[PDB]
Formats: sequence, C-alpha cells, structure tokens
Amino acid sequence: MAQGEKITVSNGVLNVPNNPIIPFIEGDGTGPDIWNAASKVLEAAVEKAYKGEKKITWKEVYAGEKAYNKTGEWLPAETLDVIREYFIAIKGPLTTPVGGGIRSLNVALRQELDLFVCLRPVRYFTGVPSPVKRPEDTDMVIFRENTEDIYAGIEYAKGSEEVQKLISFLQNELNVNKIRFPETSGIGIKPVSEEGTSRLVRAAIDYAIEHGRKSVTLVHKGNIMKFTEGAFKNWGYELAEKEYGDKVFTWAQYDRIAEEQGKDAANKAQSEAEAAGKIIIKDSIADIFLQQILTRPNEFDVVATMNLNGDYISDALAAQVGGIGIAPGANINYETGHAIFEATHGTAPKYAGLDKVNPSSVILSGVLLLEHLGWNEAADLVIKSMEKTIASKVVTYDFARLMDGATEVKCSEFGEELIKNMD
Amino acid sequence: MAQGEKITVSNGVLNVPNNPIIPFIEGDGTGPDIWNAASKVLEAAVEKAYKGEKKITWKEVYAGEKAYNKTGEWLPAETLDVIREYFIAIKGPLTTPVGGGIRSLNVALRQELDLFVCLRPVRYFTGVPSPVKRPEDTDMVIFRENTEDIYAGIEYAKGSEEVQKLISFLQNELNVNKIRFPETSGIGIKPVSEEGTSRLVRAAIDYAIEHGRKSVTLVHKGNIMKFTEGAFKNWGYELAEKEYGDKVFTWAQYDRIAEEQGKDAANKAQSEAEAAGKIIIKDSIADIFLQQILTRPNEFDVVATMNLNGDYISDALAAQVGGIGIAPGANINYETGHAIFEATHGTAPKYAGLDKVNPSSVILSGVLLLEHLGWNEAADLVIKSMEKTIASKVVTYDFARLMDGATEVKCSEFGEELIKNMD
Repeated sequence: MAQGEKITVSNGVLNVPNNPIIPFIEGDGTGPDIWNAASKVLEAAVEKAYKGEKKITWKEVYAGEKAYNKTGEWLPAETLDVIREYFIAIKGPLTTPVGGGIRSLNVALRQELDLFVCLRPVRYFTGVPSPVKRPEDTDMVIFRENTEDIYAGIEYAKGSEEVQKLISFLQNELNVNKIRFPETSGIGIKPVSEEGTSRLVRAAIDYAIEHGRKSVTLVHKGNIMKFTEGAFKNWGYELAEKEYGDKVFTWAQYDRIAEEQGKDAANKAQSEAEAAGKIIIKDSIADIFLQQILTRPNEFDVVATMNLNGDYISDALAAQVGGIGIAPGANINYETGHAIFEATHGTAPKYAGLDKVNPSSVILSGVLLLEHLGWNEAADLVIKSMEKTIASKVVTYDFARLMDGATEVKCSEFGEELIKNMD
Repeated sequence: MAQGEKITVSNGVLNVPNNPIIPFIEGDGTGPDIWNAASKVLEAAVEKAYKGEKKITWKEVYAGEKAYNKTGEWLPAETLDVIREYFIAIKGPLTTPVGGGIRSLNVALRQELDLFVCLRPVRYFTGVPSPVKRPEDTDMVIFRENTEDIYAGIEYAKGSEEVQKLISFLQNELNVNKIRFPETSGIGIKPVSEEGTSRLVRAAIDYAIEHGRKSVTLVHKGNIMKFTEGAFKNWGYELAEKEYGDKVFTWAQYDRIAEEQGKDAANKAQSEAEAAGKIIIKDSIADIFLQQILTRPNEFDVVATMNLNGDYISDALAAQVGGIGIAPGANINYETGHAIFEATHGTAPKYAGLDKVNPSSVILSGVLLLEHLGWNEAADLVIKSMEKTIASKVVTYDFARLMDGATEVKCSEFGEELIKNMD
C-alpha cells in the first residue's frame, strides 16, 4: 500500500524500517474482536517506546472463513505471496475440519512458507489461576519442528486403491508382516530427517546461547520409533557437538566418558562444564517428559522436539501455568527471515462479536513479533503492562470466573487497561 | 500335572483352579527388588482372603538381559509358549534401546499374544504427594489400543536400501510431494484399522456399562491424521451406535439432531439421555485432552484411544497421582482370556538391589491380576491395605521425601507394612 515501507532481509537478517508494513490475518470466530484490541495495544507500545519515531502500517490479507466468503478460496495464493514478500505477519485463529475436509490452513501456511520452527515460550504470570501447585517453576521455550513428521499429511484411507497399493508394496517388496489388520487399515507416513532436525536444533541452540539458557532437552520416543524419533535424538547430539563443541556439553559425550572412565568421572565432567557456563544438551523420552514437566519443571529450559510431540508438549505446558487462552506462538524460518506470529487457541465462535474474548494470546504473539523486529523496548512495555494488569485482576471473563474479587471487563476494555497501565 | 494347575478358558471366561500356576518375568533394574515384596503381599492377600483354600504357584520365565545371558535369545520361544499356555502372567520392566538395538520386548509380548487392550486405571490414593492442587478430581480408566499404530515397528532408516525403495514408491507411484527432505529422511508407517479400533472401543464401552461409568471419551488427533486417528474417532462412534444404540448417546448423534432439528432439539435429547442413564460417547482432540485432564479432569471417566496417544495420556495422568512408582497396567485380550500385568515404567536403576524402590506399581498390577482371576476379595484386601498404609505415611523414599512427617521405609519393609495392614 501507499503509506509504510517493506521490511527486507539480507542473509536471514531483517532490515526493518521505522514505518514497516505488517500483514495480518484477522482470524475466524473471535479473531476480529481480538484483533481490534491487540492491534491497538501493540500500536500504543510502539508510539510510547519510540516517541513517534516508529509506527506500524497494518495490511490485511485473508484466510479462513473471511477469505472463503470474500474470494471463494480458503487460502488465496495472494495471501501467501504477500507474506512471502513482506516477510513478517501476525494472525488470529483459523478453522480446521476433523476426519476430512481440506487440510489445516494453519499447517498449509507453515509448510508453504517453510516456517520450520514453531516457537512456544511458556512462563507463569503472577495472578493467573492454575491447576498446579507451583506454576512459577515453569519457564521453558519450546522449539517444535514445523515442516515434517506425521504432519506431512501423507496418508491413505481404508478401502482406497492407494492404501491397497501401499500395503501391497510393503508386503511384497519389503516383506512387512507387522500390519495387524491389513484389510481394514488406514495408513499414515511419518518422515523425520537429518536436514529437518539439524535446522531446528541449530535454532534451539542458537536461542539458548543468545538468551543465556542453561540447557536444551531433545524430546523423542526413540525406543519405539528408532529411525525417526531415535534418529532425531542422535542427529541433535551430533549437530550440537559438530557446530557448538566449544559452548556445549552433551549427554552423548557423558555416555562416552561414563563408558571409558566410569560415572563418577562423567558426573564430575558435567558439573565442571556447567560451572564453566557450557550449555547442557540432554534428552528425555516423550512419555516420561510429560510427567517431568509436572513434577520437575525446573530441570527444563529450552526444549527441542518434533512436530507431533511439540504440539502435545506445548499444550500440556500452557495448561500447567493456566495459560491455555493466552499462550503466544511464532512460526519462523530463521534462514529466510520469514515469520508468522499467531494466536495459539481456537476460534471460540460462541463469543464471536460479543467483545469478551481474551486477546492476550495475540497480544503476546505480538510481543514476539516486536522482539523479532528488534523493537525490544516496545516488547518490554507490553510484557510489563500484561504482568501488572493480570496481577490487578481487571481481566476478561475466562480469568475473572476463576479468580476471587476480579473485575471482569470486555476484550476492548482489557486492551484499554493494558494501554492505561503502560506507564 | 503336579501340585499347581493350569488356568483354562471356556469361550472367553477364565476357569481358575484354586492353586494356579502364574508365570512371571522378574525384569531389568529394580524389577527383582519389587518382585520380592510384591509377590509376598499378593500371597498374603490370597491367604488372608480365602483362609488357605487358595495358593498361587509362581513360575519364572525369562526375557530381556536375563534370557540373553542364559540362552543367547532376548525372548525365548519357551517364554511365549509358557505365557500362552498358562494364560496370565505378571512382569517387571524390560529395557528397550533407543535409536537401534532390539525392538521392544514389552511390545513384542503384546503383539505375539494379541493383548489388544492396555488397561490403565488412574485414581488418587489419599496421602500420595501430587504436583497439582486437586488430584482427587482424577478418576479415569484408560483403554489404550495395544496392537497397532506406530508401535507396529514398521520403519526404515536414512541411508537404507529399504527407505530408498519406499520413498521412491511414494514419490513415483503415489505422486507424493510432501516429504520435505527425501534425501535424509527415515520413514515410519502408521496403521490404524477398523478391526483394531472396534475391538478396543467395544471393550471400553463394555467396561463402562459393567462398572457404571458415565462416559467414554475417544481421544484422537484426527484434524491432522484424518485417515488413521480421524478414522479411529469415526469407527468408535459408529461401533457405539451400531452395537450399543439403546445404551448410549453419542456426540455424533447430538450433531445429527442439530443438523436435522436444531440446537434445542439436540440439547433436549442429550438431557433426556443423561436422565435415562445412557452412557455419553464423546471425543477430545489429543493436545486439548492433555490440557483438559489438568483443568477439568472430572469431565472424563473411561477413555478410549490409540497406542501412542494412550502411552502419552497415561503417563501425563499418572504424574497427577503418584507417577510410575504406583501406576499399574494390564495387557488383556478380552476375547481369549490371555493377559499380562505390569508396571508402566522401569528404572531408578541406580537403586537396583538396594531395596529402595516403590513396589506399589507391581502390587497394584497384581490387584488387576486378582480381579481378572475373579478373586475380588483378595484384590480388595490389597487395595484397602494400600490405602491404609499410604495414609499412615509409612512409605518408600519416592513418596517419603515429598511428604511431611512420613516414615521412610525400605521396599521390603513397605511390603511387610501392607501385609500388616491387611484387614
């Protein structure tokens, strides 16, 4: 559009103008309500932090219900082209049909734009009602591989000629005898690669280094899925040692020391590496990890895992700190500079247009957007206000009905309270 | 045919002699310590319950490291044969290597003996230390499909001739273009069938009816894996309505009424079904389920899910109520009568031989075994004593170091306290 200038990228590094054009997708259901509040909170933070020197120019693009109704398409090619060209976008909730229909629009965006990292930071905000005793012990950053795994969408339906072809090939060419009920089976394909794992783990480690995080935990179900999830664990340790040998201490290295010199030697080497500021690269079996995030959350910092595990872990963590409707998220390609910041919750249609939805998820994803732009002073203004506002108990219905003595406010009003509290 | 006798089955119902021979696998790590205490507690309950009329004759079989040391085989045919002939067995943990090595022996047993249901009861014992505020709200029974899904063990590693053939087939013959990095991918195959789903769901519903549970929740990630997990959801709803029409009210039914007669007609029908004592068949997307078991666990009773989801869900729930040191499990083929009882997880291998670990998981698995035999009085004696013992705060270290004023005891001594507490 006329007003504003395009962000550009040189070698994955963003060239951000003072007046960047930022595309946005409103989202379906409660999306429009959240967007009205979130956009204004973010704008306020930018003007207050930079005294008018900077300003965002929003540019609407369509996806989901709004796009179907307006263009007859759920994800216009135009939307993808605009995101590819302007690099950084923010989006509200989109709808996905179960058991059938078109494949997830959210996943289409991730795959088509190759936004390989799903970044999910999870922390506790004082005042938020939580189902666990010590939610404050949770402070992690999840790096979820976002382009492969079972999300590839490679599957064939029971009764289709394609599943029959696939089963015949597996049985006759690969002598597979482990399919329990081959006549009534639907089949899914799960790809996990060295290339996909490497770029994801690299981003996880880079983040741990830059933010002074103490460890990166590789999460996998490698005992059962040896050549995909088990391979992920090995590829991750290998990358860590090959590219960050001087800054990290891995458990694979711990394994070798233990075998060659004993465990006393290994425990001693790990302790010295920590004292020396080395980042510990460790791993946790997925099912066990789901237990330990509840019982020993303080043992985890940065977490690197696959698409499916990441989806489950992120949600389990968000519920733990009582942040189910306020968790921020970012889909980022760290090599090309592209990123889509988004609402991590559903469209919650029941309240569409009622102005009562909690806009915090989009607001916090906007905080990630601001940090990605390098506008940290603005980002910090939003975080601090969010902290104070939630602690004051002037919150939307979802929090209010769980707290005692809360002042339930509308979505727009909550947005206003955040701005009010920015100083 | 000496002193102890073999259990036999009649059209699916167990004919249990009063002096049954029950095979057992000691297991790796702390398996031997647990088995020494567990066996005596179970024997004590049998003796105290039936005044000497009954006696269990344990028969050791080998699997894992112990079997390899003795025979050069990880799972001797004889072990399978003895378990198959004697019908019911109890086992300690068996270690599965990550990323290579042998395929899970725990899974091999389940497959070989077609033990299609992994039954995981989850309830809170007063006094047990928990990370959540209200562990008392959690009372569920997980029915995990135990013979298919990604656990089939169908996968090929990067660089293998097999993965090359598979990838080429998918790309050239099925026109797959969604494998992000075909040159460095390992590939896993995920089968989910109508036959497998049906027998699992049938067992879950039968259990709900039999035990007066109010609902059966189908857990799946069908919005992403449409033809496997989405198909499981549909097949589960279909079976419910086709075979248990008069006894249930499903959400699928709810939606059809809405489509046809509106939301009010559908709301009226559900209430009338509640009133009439009909079991509610509903569903939850797996990632959201992981949040809901923390925020509103009282909304779930019986849960029916696939192999992988069942693994994750069971562990996440167990962490709310004591964890691995107390979580029991049962692998059961409801049609043939065969069953293997076991704890969900292994280790604290650094405690192997130190008489420290909690033997409760295997003891509670023994309670499921007693119930499976139809020896409910013996089973109830164990439950009552476990409730009495834990509440008295005379527990092992895993619990002791989390309570205040607990009397920490050895593994063997915890067993003696339980026998002591048998009323």
